[PDB]
Amino acid sequence: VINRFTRRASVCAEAYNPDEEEDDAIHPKTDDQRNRLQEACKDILLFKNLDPEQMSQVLDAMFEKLVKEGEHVIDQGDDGDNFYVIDRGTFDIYVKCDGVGRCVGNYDNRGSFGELALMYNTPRAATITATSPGALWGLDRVTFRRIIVKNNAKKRKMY
Amino acid sequence: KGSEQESVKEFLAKAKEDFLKKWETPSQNTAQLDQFDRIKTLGTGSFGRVMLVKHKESGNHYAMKILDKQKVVKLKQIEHTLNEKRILQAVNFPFLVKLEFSFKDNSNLYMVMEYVAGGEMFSHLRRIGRFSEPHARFYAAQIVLTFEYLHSLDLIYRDLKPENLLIDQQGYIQVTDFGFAKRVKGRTWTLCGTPEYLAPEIILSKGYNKAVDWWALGVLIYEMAAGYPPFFADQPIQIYEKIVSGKVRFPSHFSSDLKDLLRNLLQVDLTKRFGNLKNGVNDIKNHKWFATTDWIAIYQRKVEAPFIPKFKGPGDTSNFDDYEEEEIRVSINEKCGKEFTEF
Ligand SMILES: Nc1ncnc2c1ncn2[C@@H]1O[C@H](COP(=O)(O)OP(=O)(O)NP(=O)(O)O)[C@@H](O)[C@H]1O
Ligand SMILES: [Mn+2]
Repeated sequence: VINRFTRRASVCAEAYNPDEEEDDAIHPKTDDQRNRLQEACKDILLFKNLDPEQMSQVLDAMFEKLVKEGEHVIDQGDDGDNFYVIDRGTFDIYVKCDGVGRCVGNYDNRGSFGELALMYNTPRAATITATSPGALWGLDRVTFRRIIVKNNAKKRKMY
Repeated sequence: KGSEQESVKEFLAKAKEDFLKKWETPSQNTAQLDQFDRIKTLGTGSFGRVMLVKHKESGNHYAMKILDKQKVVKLKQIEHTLNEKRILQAVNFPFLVKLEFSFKDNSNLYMVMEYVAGGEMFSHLRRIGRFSEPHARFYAAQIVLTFEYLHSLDLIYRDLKPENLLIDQQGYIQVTDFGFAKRVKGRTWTLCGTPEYLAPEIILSKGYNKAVDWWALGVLIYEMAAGYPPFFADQPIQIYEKIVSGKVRFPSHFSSDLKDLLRNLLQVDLTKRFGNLKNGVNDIKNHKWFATTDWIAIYQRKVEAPFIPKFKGPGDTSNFDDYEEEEIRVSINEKCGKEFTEF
């Protein structure tokens, strides 16, 4: 059975291995808006497996992205290393490609994208121009990886 | 029989002493671009492409992988790049593709590998639909011995998939692409490989080891024998969800031993995955499925391949798809030269 075949390329994130210092010692909870993420993420992969400890430290890692209108959060083709989340506002989806460049969707005070840049770098799948003013939530891949990696190195393994 | 047919302890002792030696002392600029005719692009990667080439003075054909230093630098995968060169030029194994020389210029990094007109197992696997357990097993015994080899040197290949498996003039595998090949003391982190082949420990940033290559083995054996990969879907995220869940179904034709050996290779609990237990690789060499295998013969390549590609003569570039030839010019200005001084 099955299908969907065709030569497959190789995915690769940035090089990394902790073992350094661990200095440091959190953005505005916005609380009400807080629930939005802890709910819009309960569907994301790299989030579903997290520990409450890792989850917690992860919500704060996400900064606040603003955009008025006619603005472009993510251009189709861009490398991008950030995972975003609609908080407020409206955004349309231009799958600009195949030859032409139509429209294909509507995000509004809900809906997230870029989950694939939390693992490695990869070409944005579509331009997401803002029909907003709206506020988005972004999270750097690096910012994210460090949180998880630093935490997992502490875990004792069976050699 | 099993793991008692071939005695390999003394061999891996010398192999290790021979690898540490060549690794610590490479070779730089052992060739020149203006010495090779860029016949045709055999494959395109991320940082470059592998073009068939012919030395003007030798009239010899080789596979040439080209890498845009700036892009490498751009994407920050500059380390694996150097490791690919150094590690590859440092190994020797019957099923490992050989490098002849290398060099660099103002814009690119050149690795000149032997040419394997056989093509990727992927081209044949996709064409032949799927292979018999025998045929599939034949290739497997070869990976198992290369993984044993490579791992004993404390190396992790990190990129097993039909696409990187060359079938030569005798029907044997030539592993290519050492882009993720890294030396590992205890464990590593870089998330990398090829979607349908990534183990669960890599996807979730859990720190991994030589046990992710064994997982890839269970996938490979699967795709060879079944036709399709065990974990497949439109969205790679849809692929990662499944790999992680780990649940898989088996073609009704898959014999009972193939199903047993894959359940242990595609074991999510790595402290239970075959190749990573107390007996290491031996559990694999003693599994029922590998009951009919002659390891000593396999190693010496003294076994008739169940399939040998159609091979004409010098330069045959038919076993390979076609690719958008896009000329490459060096530069009057060197780019990121201090970040590749080892090459
Ligand atoms: N020694 C070789 N002989 C013949 N063809 C080769 C050889 N090495 C590589 N190729 C071919 O060139 C293709 C691309 O080389 P490869 O090293 O895999 O590119 P890459 O940069 O690693 N991209 P990726 O494989 O997705 O990580 C391979 O899939 C083979 O088809
Ligand atoms: Mn590669």
